[PDB]
Amino acid sequence: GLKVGPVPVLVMSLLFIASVFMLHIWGKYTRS
Amino acid sequence: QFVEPSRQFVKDSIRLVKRCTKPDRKEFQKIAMATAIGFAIMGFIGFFVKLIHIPINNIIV
Amino acid sequence: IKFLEVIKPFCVILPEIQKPERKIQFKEKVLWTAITLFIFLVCCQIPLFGIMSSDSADPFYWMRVILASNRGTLMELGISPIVTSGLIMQLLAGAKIIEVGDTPKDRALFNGAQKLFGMIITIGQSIVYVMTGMYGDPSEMGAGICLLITIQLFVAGLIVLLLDELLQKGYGLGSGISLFIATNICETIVWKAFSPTTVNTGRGMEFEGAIIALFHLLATRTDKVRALREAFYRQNLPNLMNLIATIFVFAVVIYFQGFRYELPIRSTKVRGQIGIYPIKLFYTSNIPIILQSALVSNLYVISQMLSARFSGNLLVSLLGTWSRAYPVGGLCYYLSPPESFGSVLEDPVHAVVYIVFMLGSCAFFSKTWIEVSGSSPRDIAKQFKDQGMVINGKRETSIYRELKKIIPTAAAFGGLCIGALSVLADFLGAIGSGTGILLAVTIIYQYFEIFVKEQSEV
Ligand SMILES: C/C=C(\C)C(=O)O[C@@H]1[C@@H](O)[C@@H]2O[C@H]3[C@H](O[C@@H](CCCCC)CCCCCCC(=O)CCC(=O)OC[C@@H](O2)[C@H]1OC(=O)/C=C/c1ccccc1)O[C@H](C)[C@H](OC(C)=O)[C@@H]3O
Repeated sequence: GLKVGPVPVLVMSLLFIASVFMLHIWGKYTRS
Repeated sequence: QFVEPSRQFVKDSIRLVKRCTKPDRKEFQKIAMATAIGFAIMGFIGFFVKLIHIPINNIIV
Repeated sequence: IKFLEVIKPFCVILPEIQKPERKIQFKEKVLWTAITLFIFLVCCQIPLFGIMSSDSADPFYWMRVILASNRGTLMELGISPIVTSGLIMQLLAGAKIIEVGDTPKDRALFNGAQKLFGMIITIGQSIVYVMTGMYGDPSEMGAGICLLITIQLFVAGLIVLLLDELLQKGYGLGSGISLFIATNICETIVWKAFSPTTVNTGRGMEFEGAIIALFHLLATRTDKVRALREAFYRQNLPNLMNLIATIFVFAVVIYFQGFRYELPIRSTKVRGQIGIYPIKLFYTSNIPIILQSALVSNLYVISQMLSARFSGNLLVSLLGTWSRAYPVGGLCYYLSPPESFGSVLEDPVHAVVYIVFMLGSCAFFSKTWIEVSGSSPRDIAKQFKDQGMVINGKRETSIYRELKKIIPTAAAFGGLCIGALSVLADFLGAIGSGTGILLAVTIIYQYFEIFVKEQSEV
């Protein structure tokens, strides 16, 4: 289907890692 | 009467092993060194990744 | 092909990797493999967000090391959905339910159905993990938190699928699944040897990494023989005799990995291409071990869940009784390695039954996978006829007989050998376990074969 390349996979993997990291940091901020 | 099939399978096993090509000392050394290099690379890369990520895991959680 | 056609509209919704147009240079392949490995290793340490409590008992601990899994992280499902989808697709193809096809359209449909099934298994396993008591009580966490965790696992599984496909399509050296399994096993072995984590139970600070513990004990007690024997014979923490047994098991499986039957084959169509066809003793490389480990782990999990939900029933007691929970009686007890040599002496029947089960299951899985995976003597003879290859000494008509006299025996004895290696590693207490060490060494051998193929071609 969505025939994509390797860089659009590496970038999305790093984006997901950054997204979960930002989720954890935002949770830390909102807990206090 | 399952003794006969088992004996036949065992005889085939030793026959095949007799005509199998066992690794030589040079071949065994080459494979062992390659496996050691691969194990070192992957295991130590993962070990350092885990060691780096322990403090961040402590910080975020 | 009807089953693939009806699911094609659903199979044309998931992305796929671009096929490389120039052949990828070995250095670029190594770079891509390293990038994917780093991505996976970073993902397997990042915890999930919606986890409320990771204090409950874990029911899938058994084969976590070989599933490339890590509880509470993004890579908690690991390789389970991809391997399950591959297994079911191979079963469908071999048992003649679908057709893989020699057409790129048929290949595209096959590889789309495989990934669709993998994603469905990802969703199902994420739901199971959420709803079987992990992360805390799902009712306490809430539907929103459960959905968020499921989405995180869904995206992680999608990422694993994309990296595995990237490595398969030609950007990487080999396969993503094998690389992840071997990397996790090697990481576990290295961690149980060189870790800096310190645990104190009254005696004092003591690193749980075996070699670091040896060095620390030598420094603390000034080369004392008591310190040496504590470093080698440490029951409560990883010790050095476990490392020695691990190295011995690596050496023995390396020696048995090079066992192979060299068939002298001559080509009759393109005359002059004399070559050799190798029939490895480990015919099915590690499929019997993977199948047996998956079956045993599924049986353990089913037994635990049945003893939890249906406590008091006689049937669940016969299927296995528990007391990390370990089996004490029932069917699951006989499928578990004996705790120690004293356990073997106390119940020799249990040890004999365990060894017999391991060897028989491995042999049966091997001799069944040679028929389901298209590596049976008839299939090998068929490809010999298709490619014109003939054995030198024997006639062209006597090609199937020679393969029938070797391949079934090779597969069965490879099953016995690869089950005996696992049993020996378990008995010797080797870091990584029989399954882990065997998988790691076989995958490293595959990567070494890739190296010696591509470097020789270059
Ligand atoms: C090195 C990787 C391993 C060893 C591995 O990949 O092992 C998973 C195993 O991981 C998975 O069991 C899951 C299980 O999956 C279920 C699928 C549906 C998911 C929930 C709706 C299995 C249900 C059928 C089992 C009956 C048949 C049985 O016992 C027999 C075993 C079986 O054929 O099983 C399949 C998978 O079964 C199993 O792959 C394989 O052996 C594939 C082997 C193969 C061989 C040749 C070619 C290609 C592939 O779900 C649990 C939540 C949990 O998952 C986790 C830990 O997250 C279980 O651990």
